[PDB]
Amino acid sequence: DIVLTQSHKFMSTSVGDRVSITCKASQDVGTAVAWYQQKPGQSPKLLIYWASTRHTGVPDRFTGSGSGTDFTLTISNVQSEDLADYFCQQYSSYPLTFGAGTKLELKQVQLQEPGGELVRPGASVKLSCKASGYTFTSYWINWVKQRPGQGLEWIGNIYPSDSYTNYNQKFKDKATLTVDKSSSTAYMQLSSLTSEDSAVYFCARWGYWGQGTLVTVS
Repeated sequence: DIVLTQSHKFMSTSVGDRVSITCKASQDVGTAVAWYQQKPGQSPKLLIYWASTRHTGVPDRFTGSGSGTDFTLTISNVQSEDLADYFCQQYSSYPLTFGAGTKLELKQVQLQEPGGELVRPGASVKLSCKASGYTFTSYWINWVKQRPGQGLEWIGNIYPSDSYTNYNQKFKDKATLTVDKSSSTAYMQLSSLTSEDSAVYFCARWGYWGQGTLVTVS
């Protein structure tokens, strides 16, 4: 299990400043690291992959660097829209892991973002993730859990084309992944739910996260 440790939980900065967010793997992850930005009530947005390749769209301001065990995301001239949560991810080996995050703050209305369902302890739910606009079978689909206040946990993934599946052994007897090529819909079933299972569950594909669904157990 590869642990990713992020420097600080909170980093105060001010417009115009240079900031450096660091992440250290507890093992060599080579150059297989990505950085994500997350604004409140929003799905993570990809900023950098392969430790230093800026993703289409991302502004110059962002630079990634690092190799093997120390990684650094640097925002040159910080801007307002840069205030957000930043996450590093390792995809060298399974299970996929993430850093706890770094909220970058300084020194509005949220309604049903996302929406979900409230279920009962011991209950079981099956979430849908409908795809559109691309060949559903050619891309792996991941499921990530996000309890408020904490980081992201990779549950597992599945290759639509042949339903090949990988599970984080932590969720081995909780989750079950399936797909329906027929309608371009991936599904995930969580069983024997408990208070700890309350969170936002995202399905994601390389470079595009779903909006997630909130599951609440009470």
